[PDB]
Amino acid sequence: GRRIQGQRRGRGTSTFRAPSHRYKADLEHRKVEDGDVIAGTVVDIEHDPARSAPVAAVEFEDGDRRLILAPEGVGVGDELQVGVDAEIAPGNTLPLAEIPEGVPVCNVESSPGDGGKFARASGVNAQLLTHDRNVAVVKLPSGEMKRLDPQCRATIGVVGGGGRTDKPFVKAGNKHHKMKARGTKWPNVRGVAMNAVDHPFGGGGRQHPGKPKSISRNAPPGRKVGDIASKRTGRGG
RNA sequence: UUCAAGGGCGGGGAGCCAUGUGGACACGACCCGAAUCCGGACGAUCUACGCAUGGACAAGAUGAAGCGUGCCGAAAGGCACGUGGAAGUCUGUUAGAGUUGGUGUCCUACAAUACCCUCUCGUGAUCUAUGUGUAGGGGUGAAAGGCCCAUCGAGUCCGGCA
RNA sequence: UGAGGCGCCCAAAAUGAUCGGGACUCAAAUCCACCACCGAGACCUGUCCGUACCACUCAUACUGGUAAUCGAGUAGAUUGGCGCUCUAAUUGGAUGGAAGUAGGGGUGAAAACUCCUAUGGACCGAUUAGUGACGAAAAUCCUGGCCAUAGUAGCAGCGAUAGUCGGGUGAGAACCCCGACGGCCUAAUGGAUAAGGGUUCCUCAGCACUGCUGAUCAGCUGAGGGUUAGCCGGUCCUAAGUCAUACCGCAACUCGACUAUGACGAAAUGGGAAACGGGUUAAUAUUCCCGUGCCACUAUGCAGUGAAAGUUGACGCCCUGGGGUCGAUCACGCUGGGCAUCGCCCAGUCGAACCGUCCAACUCCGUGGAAGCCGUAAUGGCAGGAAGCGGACGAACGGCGGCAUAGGGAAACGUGAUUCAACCUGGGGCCCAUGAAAAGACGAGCAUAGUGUCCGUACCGAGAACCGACACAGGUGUCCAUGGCGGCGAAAGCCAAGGCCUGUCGGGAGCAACCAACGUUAGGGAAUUCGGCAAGUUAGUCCCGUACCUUCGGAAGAAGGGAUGCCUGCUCCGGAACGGAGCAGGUCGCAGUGACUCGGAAGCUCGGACUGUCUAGUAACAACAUAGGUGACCGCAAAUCCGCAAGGACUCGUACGGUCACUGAAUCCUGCCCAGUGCAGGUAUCUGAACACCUCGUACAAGAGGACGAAGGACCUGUCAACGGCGGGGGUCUUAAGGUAGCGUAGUACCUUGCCGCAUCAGUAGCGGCUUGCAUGAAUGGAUUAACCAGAGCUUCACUGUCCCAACGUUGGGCCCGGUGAACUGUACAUUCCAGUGCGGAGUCUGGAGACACCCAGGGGGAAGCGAAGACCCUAUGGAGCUUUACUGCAGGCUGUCGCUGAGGACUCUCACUCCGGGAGGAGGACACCGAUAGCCGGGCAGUUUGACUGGGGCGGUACGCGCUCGAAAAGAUAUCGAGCGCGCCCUAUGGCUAUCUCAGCCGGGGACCCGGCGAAGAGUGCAAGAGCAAAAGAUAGCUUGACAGUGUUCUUCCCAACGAGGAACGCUGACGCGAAAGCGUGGUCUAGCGAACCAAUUAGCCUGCUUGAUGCGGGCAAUUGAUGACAGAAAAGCUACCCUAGGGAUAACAGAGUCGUCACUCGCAAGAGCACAUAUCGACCGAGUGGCUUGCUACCUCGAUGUCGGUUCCCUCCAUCCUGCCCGUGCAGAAGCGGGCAAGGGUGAGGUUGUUCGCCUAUUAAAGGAGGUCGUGAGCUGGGUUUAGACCGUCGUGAGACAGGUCGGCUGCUAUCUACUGGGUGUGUAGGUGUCUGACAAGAACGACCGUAUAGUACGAGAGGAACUACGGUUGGUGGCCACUGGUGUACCGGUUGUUCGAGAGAGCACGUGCCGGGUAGCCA
RNA sequence: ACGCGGUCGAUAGACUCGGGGUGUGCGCGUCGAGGUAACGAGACGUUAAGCCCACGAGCACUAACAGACCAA
Ligand SMILES: CSC[S@](=O)C[C@H](CO)NC(=O)/C=C/c1c(C)[nH]c(=O)[nH]c1=O
Ligand SMILES: *C(=O)[C@H](Cc1ccccc1)NC(=O)CCCCCN
Ligand SMILES: [Cl-]
Ligand SMILES: [Cl-]
Ligand SMILES: [Cl-]
Ligand SMILES: [Cl-]
Ligand SMILES: [K+]
Ligand SMILES: [Mg+2]
Ligand SMILES: [Mg+2]
Ligand SMILES: [Mg+2]
Ligand SMILES: [Mg+2]
Ligand SMILES: [Mg+2]
Ligand SMILES: [Mg+2]
Ligand SMILES: [Mg+2]
Ligand SMILES: [Mg+2]
Ligand SMILES: [Mg+2]
Ligand SMILES: [Mg+2]
Ligand SMILES: [Mg+2]
Ligand SMILES: [Mg+2]
Ligand SMILES: [Mg+2]
Ligand SMILES: [Mg+2]
Ligand SMILES: [Mg+2]
Ligand SMILES: [Mg+2]
Ligand SMILES: [Mg+2]
Ligand SMILES: [Mg+2]
Ligand SMILES: [Mg+2]
Ligand SMILES: [Mg+2]
Ligand SMILES: [Mg+2]
Ligand SMILES: [Mg+2]
Ligand SMILES: [Mg+2]
Ligand SMILES: [Mg+2]
Ligand SMILES: [Mg+2]
Ligand SMILES: [Mg+2]
Ligand SMILES: [Mg+2]
Ligand SMILES: [Mg+2]
Ligand SMILES: [Mg+2]
Ligand SMILES: [Mg+2]
Ligand SMILES: [Mg+2]
Ligand SMILES: [Mg+2]
Ligand SMILES: [Mg+2]
Ligand SMILES: [Mg+2]
Ligand SMILES: [Mg+2]
Ligand SMILES: [Mg+2]
Ligand SMILES: [Mg+2]
Ligand SMILES: [Mg+2]
Ligand SMILES: [Mg+2]
Ligand SMILES: [Mg+2]
Ligand SMILES: [Mg+2]
Ligand SMILES: [Mg+2]
Ligand SMILES: [Mg+2]
Ligand SMILES: [Mg+2]
Ligand SMILES: [Mg+2]
Ligand SMILES: [Mg+2]
Ligand SMILES: [Mg+2]
Ligand SMILES: [Mg+2]
Ligand SMILES: [Mg+2]
Ligand SMILES: [Mg+2]
Ligand SMILES: [Mg+2]
Ligand SMILES: [Mg+2]
Ligand SMILES: [Mg+2]
Ligand SMILES: [Mg+2]
Ligand SMILES: [Mg+2]
Ligand SMILES: [Mg+2]
Ligand SMILES: [Mg+2]
Ligand SMILES: [Mg+2]
Ligand SMILES: [Mg+2]
Ligand SMILES: [Mg+2]
Ligand SMILES: [Mg+2]
Ligand SMILES: [Mg+2]
Ligand SMILES: [Mg+2]
Ligand SMILES: [Mg+2]
Ligand SMILES: [Mg+2]
Ligand SMILES: [Mg+2]
Ligand SMILES: [Mg+2]
Ligand SMILES: [Mg+2]
Ligand SMILES: [Mg+2]
Ligand code: NA
Ligand code: NA
Ligand code: NA
Ligand code: NA
Ligand code: NA
Ligand code: NA
Ligand code: NA
Ligand code: NA
Ligand code: NA
Ligand code: NA
Ligand code: NA
Ligand code: NA
Ligand code: NA
Ligand code: NA
Ligand code: NA
Ligand code: NA
Ligand code: NA
Ligand code: NA
Ligand code: NA
Ligand code: NA
Ligand code: NA
Ligand code: NA
Ligand code: NA
Ligand code: NA
Ligand code: NA
Ligand code: NA
Repeated sequence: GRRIQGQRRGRGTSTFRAPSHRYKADLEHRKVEDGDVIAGTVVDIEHDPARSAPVAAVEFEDGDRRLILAPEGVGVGDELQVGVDAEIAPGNTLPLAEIPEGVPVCNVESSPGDGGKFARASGVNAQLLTHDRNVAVVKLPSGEMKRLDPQCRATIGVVGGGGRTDKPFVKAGNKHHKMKARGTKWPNVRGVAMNAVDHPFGGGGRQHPGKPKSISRNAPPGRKVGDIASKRTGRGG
């Protein structure tokens, strides 16, 4: 047959690419020689086309002007600080070690200095639970308990824009406009509505999948469709 | 070969070469005849989808939130009138897009998809120009096996190839 | 009373009867005899030829002879010869005329040779030996040429119907030019342009080409000429993105991703330093000229030290205020024009860039001091300081002044106003959407001077300059959206400016038939049809009023009712409008949204929630999408995906993420099942590869085995919003469960038109209820649902030419004429018709009939008409796309091992290596990555296979290898999906031999046993069937292993007649068994019980392996065992409705043909009943037939195609008669019937469900008969069904996909050559004329039928009831004609009136070929 | 193709009658709700008016002229 849609994706053609050229900034923690002295002033609050969430423009003492992954509650004028000795208030960034356990955090680094990887979407947050001289245990929004180097920097507070998911799109048109701001092919045609040549679920006098939908982890691309390595399906039990 | 016996093959000198010709086998193999398969190339001037930069949508209808005033109320708020002007909202041959019926006209056509009447959409998932990207078991596809220059259940060109 | 001969009855078929025809009757029939004739290529006979043979001969050269016993022939074998090219030898011809060609003479059986005449004007042969791109009627053959077609189709159809009269030029004028008159185009048919074209632009000269006719014209032909820029574009900048170099990959590159650098990337339409006005040319123009202005750079000079921070460039969608120019309009004045019953109507009234100046809005400052005020269209503002007041900053393509005793105008060369595009400047709202960048400019003065190069510039920009082969009705972007009336309007209609008469052939006929578009049709009003398809109705605006249902939004313009003009005078809102809303009075018409513009309405049911998407070119839908619901994977060095690699998408992203799937808004819900399959987790034990390790083996090695054991599997568990499942039986079984809520004859229900009800005269429809559901059912989602819909079905009102039933009219064709001028098609012949025959579907054969030739128009019956090597079906050891637990492999994922790889069955470390960090350093770490390999998964991908037979193929079956009886025709051989039935073993004895013996069955004496008798064979002999066997081939007993090794002969397998394995018969050699011995034993009494090569294992001996010896391990001679049952041996599944090719009528579907079991009808016999009575009537059994309508069979005809069902329309026919006429019987009183006979003249109708044929149903009726014509009729129509591609449901399948199951949607080509007929002409024949006739023959249905009255309340009859002959009146159907009457038309005509234009008036044009409305003559019509 | 007439003529046209179709012309006069006036839809009269006719009659005014040909 023909390569299935999931395979066209990888080639990275226009249709599957994100409108990068239309994006604003790659949100990452600033680099500080040391000392922490680094502080700056919120100059404005903008909309981030890549995350459908607000972002804060900040002017730093040493002249640097960069957009920042804004937590909820940051306003123009506020003074943010980044470093080991940063005060402990929302919007400030400092290593997990210097952060008091029990405090909600966002934009957490996977490894010290990577600029933040975890908890960055609308209204989410990580939860610093345990400290140590060797391991900082954080609970990520997925519920998992992650062990991190206490040297990993983070931002205090939860990400701005919480509750975005609460309102339904209501109409195809709204999805449309959102989708146009992401690296995604939309709308979605069901495999079972295709021809046998286009998808392992395609074909038939009526619409139904050919075999069972749970596919092995070892299935090859072109065949790995449906419920991938499902440990279970349905809702019962 | 065989204890033995019995069988198999061969044996009392005709071949070799040349020329014509009959026939066999491989090769295009008397000649034409078809749907393939494979290789390397050429195409997104059509069209599909995405991107960049521009452009387009008479007029009318309905009257969401919000806000105002007045009345009622302890309050909560409620009621009336106005204001406001929302909507993949309505009417609409505005422009523009689409293509339901007539199974009309045409059917050596005006035309290798046309004409007329009728009909759908017409502020949006809208229409459109130009630029630009994706290439052949690959694209592209709101999925019809649709579309990729009158060519698609695997484009076109030449070659493999007689 | 028996028999015979001939005939008669029995006896019905579709265009015109038949014996070939005529026709025949003491025969021209039939039978018995007879006589004479005709009649083949046979037979006889003369001559000749060929072939074979004989004699003679070198000869196959002659000559002679023989053939009663020689003379046909497709495929094929054999043999002699003719012609062509060029070579060679030998030898000839030709300018006193070669070859070739045309016509003609002679020879040869013939291929072919030769001559003569003419033409031609330079080459040409013969013999012999060679040579070969050597011979054509054919291939839907190739190329070229040519005829018919035919002076035919087209040059008409499009909402753009366009011309006419004069004149000019010219050889020539319908279409070239001038004038007038008349028209066409208004977002275009006007003006400016992008792309694209490329000289098409202008001038002159032309007409051979092109131009749908002509041409003096031209986008044509030829020759000249034409495009002028500091301030318009390009150029410069950067966008999506592209390239180049470097780096790295790759076997390699012209290949490839990333990262650097550089460059490229916008001419209408991104950003951007600067130009305006006038004039000028045949053709350019913000470019030239005149005038005026401006920008940038540089130089000089004065000023200035400022100078880079900032601003700008620079930005989305929706609503809106303010400023404001042009335009348009209004008022008044001036200038010019038009009109002439008034006094109106039209045009103009001008004047730039630029320089200077003014400034609303926004923002801000001071003052002020609001506790309720300020303000808006709206939101809003304020003690954090409202209003007011004063001030800073600050806009237009705008005002104002200059520019300008510039320019322009014949002149005047105005002033105000409203509404205000452009342009300027604000306020508000929206986002799960956030709406470029860079160059540049500003910031940052002024004088003077110099410089400002390079490229583009013509023209078209489209119903003739672009793309579409064309001067193509198609396609093709931007700006002018402000010209007038109109009105909501960028709408219609009408009209300016501007353009055009080139959507480029004309002339003629009241102009017929027929066709395209269209108008109007009385009465009826969907009766039409699959269906209201098509058409029609309704319509604008205001007032009143508005149901069920509902997601409260909607439904809704529901429905329904009323109003609507003009004129006079007014009121209200507002600053006002040349804006809007009303009032009073007057008044005209059939009609006041008067044209135009402009909804028909209501209800029930099905589907999908909605807007949206789709099969460019037969499917717009219920299909796709969607929000919403749900499950799955993943913590980012991720999940998923692309790449060979280097690398990459997702990702400027981070679980409120994004990937992979299912369902498909809302509402109420979503039961049971984990056995199979899938996925996932676990796992004592079992299984599980390679490396390393251990054992054996080998001086090593191959090799065999062990130990250990990863993923995986077994096993266990979880999981169904995972594939999917939810039955039979009883008051459990398969296989886990055993169908819950709902829904239900469904778009799912076979039976089926289910039953009941609604509705209708009548309802296979529709809706409601019931419902056992062939075969409903829960995210394979169930139910239900407001709103929405070019989605499917149904009902009502309204409407109407859909119909009854057609008519008249309008326009363009058609017809005739001038000009232009194709194509399809053509084996030949052809004036046919009826029958027959023939490969069974004939213009051509056979017999008859008819037929004088040619031509014009027509509608298409036939040429199984033209078009297309059938797309259905089968066949081919064809193709492709698709599927899967088909075969075989290949990617990819998981896992063990080795290398990178290091230190001290679990562990630490650091140094490689990887990742994070700018670095320091941090994390990880001998793992991971990468290279190599092993095991598991692995339709993600590739190549293939998936057999044959067959009353087509499939399904079923195996007649696919074997044995027997019969078929099989008394030798042998012999077919079918022929009839009966068997074999794929079993046996150590059930083999072999010898001895002894005789069996079944019956009888008699003491079903065991014993005795006697009869007893040729019926017993027994392993197993089919047939055969054999009695001192045995059987039984009993004993002994034995011949069921032995080796090797043959022969038969069979395979008749004849080649072919292997296998089998058998009969020998020999050797060794044995038993017997006294002869002898028997080559397995079972005979015919079934079987298997190649390659490879392996096995048996005994021997041969052999590369210079040589030893060892190991190989190679071989002979043979046994292991299987190919498709059995003379491949290793092997399906779908295609997306399909494709080669073919086949070798083979199916419709139709034809044959048959006639079936079907229809009849006859013979007549049991029987019919109160008695076979035969008034009904009529079994059985028997004999006829038809060719049904159904089946067959496979003859057609697969280089004979278009399907039904319907429709139009024609002919049959009779087995439904009605009508004439009759017979009756269980015939009458009336009404029942049955039968003759009879085909005429009639046999309208409707409701259904695509139906058929059939059911209703009301009428004299009756509402059946059948044939290719199941008549698609070069006639329709297209509802069947039967393509889309989609759904149920069932089946793992799946692709399947299902005379259902369902929605789904195309109808062609110009008539011949023939046929309907009508019209021209000629010839009879043989100059006028007029009038005749009548061989031909056609008719020209008439069919019914009702009523008198007869008559009569005959008959108890009565009830109730005729007839005859005479009358009328109706219906059909037929022919006609228009006084009624009616239709009547784009003749006359009137009314709306909009607009001509100034009003008068009088007119347009509004589609009448604007609309009202009336309507003639004619034509019903 | 057919039929009729052709000056010894009524065949076609013009004109005038007759017979028909519409429905009362232009202009002028009077009235007219009103309005200072300007103006004024419309009513009545003149007016069975005006306009029109594919038919008939009268009527030689116009045109059926001129003339060609075939023919035993
Ligand atoms: C020869 S072309 C005419 S078609 O063959 C006509 C005939 C009957 O007249 N129709 C059929 O044979 C139809 C058969 C069908 C079959 C076998 N199966 C189906 O599913 N549908 C059918 O129509
Ligand atoms: C069945 O009768 C087939 C159906 C079909 C076949 C192919 C494509 C679509 C439908 N019909 C035919 O075979 C008709 C054949 C016409 C032959 C005419 N000469
Ligand atoms: Cl989303
Ligand atoms: Cl010869
Ligand atoms: Cl330009
Ligand atoms: Cl405002
Ligand atoms: K056929
Ligand atoms: Mg980033
Ligand atoms: Mg919304
Ligand atoms: Mg996208
Ligand atoms: Mg979908
Ligand atoms: Mg599909
Ligand atoms: Mg597949
Ligand atoms: Mg479904
Ligand atoms: Mg499904
Ligand atoms: Mg393009
Ligand atoms: Mg309002
Ligand atoms: Mg809309
Ligand atoms: Mg609309
Ligand atoms: Mg399909
Ligand atoms: Mg012969
Ligand atoms: Mg010689
Ligand atoms: Mg031949
Ligand atoms: Mg013809
Ligand atoms: Mg048109
Ligand atoms: Mg016209
Ligand atoms: Mg010219
Ligand atoms: Mg000229
Ligand atoms: Mg550039
Ligand atoms: Mg530009
Ligand atoms: Mg010009
Ligand atoms: Mg120009
Ligand atoms: Mg043209
Ligand atoms: Mg009518
Ligand atoms: Mg009907
Ligand atoms: Mg009917
Ligand atoms: Mg219709
Ligand atoms: Mg007022
Ligand atoms: Mg239904
Ligand atoms: Mg829909
Ligand atoms: Mg289509
Ligand atoms: Mg549609
Ligand atoms: Mg369509
Ligand atoms: Mg759907
Ligand atoms: Mg979803
Ligand atoms: Mg029902
Ligand atoms: Mg369920
Ligand atoms: Mg064929
Ligand atoms: Mg097929
Ligand atoms: Mg294949
Ligand atoms: Mg890195
Ligand atoms: Mg495959
Ligand atoms: Mg192959
Ligand atoms: Mg077969
Ligand atoms: Mg025999
Ligand atoms: Mg024997
Ligand atoms: Mg083998
Ligand atoms: Mg063995
Ligand atoms: Mg065989
Ligand atoms: Mg055999
Ligand atoms: Mg084919
Ligand atoms: Mg046949
Ligand atoms: Mg035919
Ligand atoms: Mg009879
Ligand atoms: Mg008859
Ligand atoms: Mg038929
Ligand atoms: Mg018929
Ligand atoms: Mg026909
Ligand atoms: Mg047809
Ligand atoms: Mg035709
Ligand atoms: Mg159909
Ligand atoms: Mg249908
Ligand atoms: Mg079928
Ligand atoms: Mg259908
Ligand atoms: Mg003669
Ligand atoms: Mg008109
Ligand atoms: Na499927
Ligand atoms: Na192939
Ligand atoms: Na393109
Ligand atoms: Na409101
Ligand atoms: Na259309
Ligand atoms: Na391809
Ligand atoms: Na080739
Ligand atoms: Na022969
Ligand atoms: Na012309
Ligand atoms: Na819409
Ligand atoms: Na299960
Ligand atoms: Na399971
Ligand atoms: Na089910
Ligand atoms: Na729609
Ligand atoms: Na009509
Ligand atoms: Na015909
Ligand atoms: Na295919
Ligand atoms: Na096979
Ligand atoms: Na043998
Ligand atoms: Na018969
Ligand atoms: Na044929
Ligand atoms: Na038919
Ligand atoms: Na009759
Ligand atoms: Na037929
Ligand atoms: Na038909
Ligand atoms: Na047709």
